[PDB]
Amino acid sequence: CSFRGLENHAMC
Amino acid sequence: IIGGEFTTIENQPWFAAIYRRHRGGSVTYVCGGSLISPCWVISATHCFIDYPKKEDYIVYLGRSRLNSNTQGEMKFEVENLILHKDYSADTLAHHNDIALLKIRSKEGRCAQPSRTIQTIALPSMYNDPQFGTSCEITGFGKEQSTDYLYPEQLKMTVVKLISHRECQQPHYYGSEVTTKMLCAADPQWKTDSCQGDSGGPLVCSLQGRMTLTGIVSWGRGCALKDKPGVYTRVSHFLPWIRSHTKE
Repeated sequence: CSFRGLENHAMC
Repeated sequence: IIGGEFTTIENQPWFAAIYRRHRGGSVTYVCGGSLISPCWVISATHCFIDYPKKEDYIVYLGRSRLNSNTQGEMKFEVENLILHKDYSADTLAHHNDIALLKIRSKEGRCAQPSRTIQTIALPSMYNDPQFGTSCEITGFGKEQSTDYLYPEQLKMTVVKLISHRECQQPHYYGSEVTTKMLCAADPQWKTDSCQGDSGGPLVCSLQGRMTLTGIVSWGRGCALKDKPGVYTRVSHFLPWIRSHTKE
């Protein structure tokens, strides 16, 4: 969730 | 952007700043994008896949600062949010990580080119710079992996393209990287894109023209040894872009 690829993701 | 330098929108006038409005009314930054025609911004599907409703988003052009207005900026609603139907997510490594936002102001207008608002050229099909070429990346993403805040001022840096041969090595990313992706990194791993840079431009000079070679997509951490940034390879998606920009 701190990586590029997971921006604006519900699980984060 | 880890390392690199502060900049303003005049140095990347196709850069689009994409925000989401919450229940609430509170607006948060989502991702970067690139203006490829007056009415079209290109970005990454992963930025939107969990909240695919067009009405949730605000796009700015001509903006140099994250949470303050830039003189001359333009604000847009998203008339259409187009995600790639073959998008797929591993635990890291997104396939077909490419999206189109059709932009329209409250007055029903698209982007008006100015000193701070310009389009970026798409590459020719299957025409990319040779590995080792220096390219630029731009965004509002974290300056350190451990940061809580995004920088208030736009940043850019330079990274070098890495061959699929080198990136597919087990001690790099192995099978996670495909020929529809481009790896890019600093030789000392000291500068990179990071969280919040997703969707933004990887720009290379190709036959003397500034070209949207890549879209920030994914990576393990930021500015880590043997862990490059991974970018959607725009030159492998021209038919998808061509068809969907007619919508």
